[PDB]
Amino acid sequence: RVDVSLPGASLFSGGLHPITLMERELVEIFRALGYQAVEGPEVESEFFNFDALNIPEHHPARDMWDTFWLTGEGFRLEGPLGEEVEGRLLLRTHTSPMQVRYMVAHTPPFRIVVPGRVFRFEQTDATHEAVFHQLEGLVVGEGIAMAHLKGAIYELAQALFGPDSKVRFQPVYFPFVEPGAQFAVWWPEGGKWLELGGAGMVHPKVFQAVDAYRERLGLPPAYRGVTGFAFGLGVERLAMLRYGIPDIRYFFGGRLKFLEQFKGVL
Amino acid sequence: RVDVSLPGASLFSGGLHPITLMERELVEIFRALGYQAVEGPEVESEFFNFDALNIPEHHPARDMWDTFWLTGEGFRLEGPLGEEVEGRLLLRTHTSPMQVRYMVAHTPPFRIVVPGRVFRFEQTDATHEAVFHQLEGLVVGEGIAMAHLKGAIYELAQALFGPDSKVRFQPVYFPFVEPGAQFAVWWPEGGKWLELGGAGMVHPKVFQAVDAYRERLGLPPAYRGVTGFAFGLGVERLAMLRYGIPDIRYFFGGRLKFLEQFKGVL
Amino acid sequence: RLGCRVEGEGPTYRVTPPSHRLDLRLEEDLVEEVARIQGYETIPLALPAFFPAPDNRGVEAPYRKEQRLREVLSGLGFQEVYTYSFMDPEDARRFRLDPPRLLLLNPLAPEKAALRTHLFPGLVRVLKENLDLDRPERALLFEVGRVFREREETHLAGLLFGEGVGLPWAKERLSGYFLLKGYLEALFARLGLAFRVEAQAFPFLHPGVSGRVL
Amino acid sequence: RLGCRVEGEGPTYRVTPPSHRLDLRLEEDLVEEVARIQGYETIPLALPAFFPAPDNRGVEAPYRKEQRLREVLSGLGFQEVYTYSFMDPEDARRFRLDPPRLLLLNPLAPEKAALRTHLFPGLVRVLKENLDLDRPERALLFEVGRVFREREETHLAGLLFGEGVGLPWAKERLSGYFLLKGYLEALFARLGLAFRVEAQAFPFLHPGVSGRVLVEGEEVGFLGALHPEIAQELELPPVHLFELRLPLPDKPLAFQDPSRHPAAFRDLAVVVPAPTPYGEVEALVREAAGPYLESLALFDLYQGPPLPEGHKSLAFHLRFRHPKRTLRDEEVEEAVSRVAEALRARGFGLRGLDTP
Ligand SMILES: [Mg+2]
Ligand SMILES: [Mg+2]
Repeated sequence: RVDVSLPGASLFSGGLHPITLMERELVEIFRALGYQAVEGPEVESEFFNFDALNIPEHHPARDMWDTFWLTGEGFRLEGPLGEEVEGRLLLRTHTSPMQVRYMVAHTPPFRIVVPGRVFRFEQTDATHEAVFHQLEGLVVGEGIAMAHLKGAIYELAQALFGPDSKVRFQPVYFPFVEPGAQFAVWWPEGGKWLELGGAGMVHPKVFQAVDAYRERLGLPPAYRGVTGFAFGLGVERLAMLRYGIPDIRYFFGGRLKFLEQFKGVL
Repeated sequence: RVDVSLPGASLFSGGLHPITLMERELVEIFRALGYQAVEGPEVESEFFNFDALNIPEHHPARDMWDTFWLTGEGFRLEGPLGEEVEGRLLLRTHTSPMQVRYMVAHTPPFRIVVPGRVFRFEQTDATHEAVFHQLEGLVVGEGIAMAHLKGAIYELAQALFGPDSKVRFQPVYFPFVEPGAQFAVWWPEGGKWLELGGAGMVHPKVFQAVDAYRERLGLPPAYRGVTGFAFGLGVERLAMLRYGIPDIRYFFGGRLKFLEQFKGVL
Repeated sequence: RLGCRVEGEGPTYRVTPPSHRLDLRLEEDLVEEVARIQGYETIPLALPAFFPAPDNRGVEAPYRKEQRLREVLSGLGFQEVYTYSFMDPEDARRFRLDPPRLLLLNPLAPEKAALRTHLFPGLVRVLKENLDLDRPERALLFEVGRVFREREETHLAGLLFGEGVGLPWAKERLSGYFLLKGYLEALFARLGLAFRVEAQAFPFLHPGVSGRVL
Repeated sequence: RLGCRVEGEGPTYRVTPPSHRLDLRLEEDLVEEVARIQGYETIPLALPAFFPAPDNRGVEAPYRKEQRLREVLSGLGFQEVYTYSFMDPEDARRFRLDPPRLLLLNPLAPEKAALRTHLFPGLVRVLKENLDLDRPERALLFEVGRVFREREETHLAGLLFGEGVGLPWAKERLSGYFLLKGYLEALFARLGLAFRVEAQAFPFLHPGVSGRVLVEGEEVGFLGALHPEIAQELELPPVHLFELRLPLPDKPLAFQDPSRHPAAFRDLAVVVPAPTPYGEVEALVREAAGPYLESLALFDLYQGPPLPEGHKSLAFHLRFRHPKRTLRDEEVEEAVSRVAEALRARGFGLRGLDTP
């Protein structure tokens, strides 16, 4: 007789990292709102990471980001249009630079979301990492207003936490947006406001940088009569409170006993 | 010595049916435009398939669809709200009935796309099948106008065939829309206009049917001051001209030598 | 110009259609007239923007769930198959199943005179059809589709046949029941569910290798 | 109220800020003032509607392509791993790789003083770390990530280790090199690409189990067993792994209407000197079999008596099929002769041919 309850041949079964699951969940949410996902380089130049985004040398703002500087000969960093871009190299402290790289190479209107790994020089603890992930969006076009920004984040809240979810915006400062704001979502099941990220209307000086640089490369300017908004958020923060991960250090810890738990999550 | 070029263990590798690939390709296109995919039953009642959609008994229009009628005792067909729906049973001749089922159970505004298998009594040849698939959409809300319909199909053309693609609309008749139209896409690489499907503005009588039936079930009416548009298209037609399949009879032919060719298509 | 008699000064006119236009009864009918004479080409392009009414949120979870299932299946190694909804009534006999609940009054043919109660019979037939046309040494198929009996319901079914998995240039192979049960346990860990097989008899199954999935 | 002096009657005013508001320089600065005093709560909700400018169309194909790759991988059975971008410079030594091109001026620690040139070293470490904490009987991992050397580029790498696949309550198992090569051939058929492994040495790989991966005719990376010495130094059991450079070639669909006419079968064995690579023989039989060859498969690998020593035999199941019509025996025969001919012209013998 054949025992049907006997274990069958042991083929392997895979799984995806908590962060990939979460990242995927956020990209599809925005895809439904017409946003396309584009990625950028991890090793950036100070120009795209700081200068173009209105964050200059010896300025209080520069203190908000703890940069890892890089040294290395014979490394080719190439700009938006495949040109050799010259600057002091660094590991990106945010995904924002990619938004300048996109604008110089494309013409408005458009809506983009750029997920990515970012680095900050910090002491890694249960809620702090030096290597983590962010997701930033950018919508540029004639007539884009703050109302449209509040609308997008509203749709984000509704999608992550339900119809009974509500967003809240308050003023905050960022060198690359004005007005600027921080947004929080009412997580109804947790009965508390969660601070998710920042956002604001692209700063006049960011568009000038884009065009000025476009002109340098021979491209006609495209950001003269447009407005636009941008927001950015941390992925780990969501991933933790959504999957219930207590220690941010698990993400890069590579323990199979941790990762395997997320096999069932699609 | 170990011969690295020797074939390794022969694990199986799957693949998806041409139609699933194509269907998936069309649903993601509309998801980017904010449309949600919902499916409906294959076995329908004459009410939802014909009567509610303004296609009555002994009427020229009824001749456009070659219905397969069904007989069978002890089969429970349940309506939108799980109620026992009474009518003469049939295999759906189009996905449109699902659009009435959706409207009675949900309130506007919304945008939906319903992919599905449909049946027609016909003699199966190299370009004719009795069993095939359609995909229909429906957008309902305050202020939805034909311009918005032309815009959607425009976005469909751009996504399937490129920026150099253009759509064309002409008048045609459908009992459930007024204005009504047929649309064709300029397929630039094929250098010819392709007739893709039909569309129009939902007919006044379709909304009356929806509300009247809602009232019957105790729901308040919701389609009094709204407008809406709908379109519907054949999947096989696309799938064939996009993957280069010469005979529509291959789709349900189940030949592994045919299906395996589509392993690489995502 | 079309022959209608327009009365009133506006904004709402009383337009009475000619007796030969049986199609002109509602206001919409009249708006289509303005459109076809002006030309559909004159209607501009545009995109709508709105927040969907609350009950439409999350409405696609189901469709999405089933579509991932198919993807996980093809990932593991199963090859998708599409099969007609129709069934030969005689098959209910050949395979030992209860008879069909829905039959057609106008079938394309006698062998297509009923609506399938199970999925497997069809897979099994396409299997034979393949063997005759080409002689596959093996196959691992799967199909998701509607099945009709008492209620219309969606089913998932698969079938393994042939030599199996192993080194091509060797004879030792993994195959049959415990191989299929393997692909299934593998499948279930990915979906993150508890899977178990208890033995039980089924008319169509083989007494010695027959069990129920839990 | 904020202290600004407003001049003009409108529509465009001349507003001069107080001396203590160093932040008020542009018009936008002033619009934020109206907003924060009125309250951000007063800004209404809304959604934009527009047709994107042409060059933004299709802009996500890449992201989408890589995301399906990960999905196909987890589908097959690989478990995803995330690993830091940082590398211990000393590792470039332990694993026998060229030194790092980008180093940090302000590293979190010495062992994190460089940017990784390869992906595998890290996977290998998390493997050890796992074995020490929990004692897995096996693992099949994979990682997609940035790698830095001359240019920043994306890589794909995986590793198989442990007992393998088979019946739990039995000892006969599928494992090691040919099992990993299996998951890879499987992976490649799903992506619909041509995959091939030619033997070649790599400092970090094991000489006897080391080869280069050829996707669609081009070298994209390697596959092999970890070099035993590196294994020994790190106290690890044997491990098999591979590393490739993404994005893989893209091959479009060329539908080939299958023949409705019966195939013709034929079996044949080739006697080949032991060192001759199976791949070279396969290519030969194939190139010679003609335009009517449909399938070619190896079913037996034998070497011993009475085969002329220092030789092996490769059994092949062949299948010939003519598209428009059935093949005449003389066509198959004559065709299997072109194989037999060139087979011997390369110096190979025919242990068997024309077997039904
Ligand atoms: Mg009309
Ligand atoms: Mg300010």
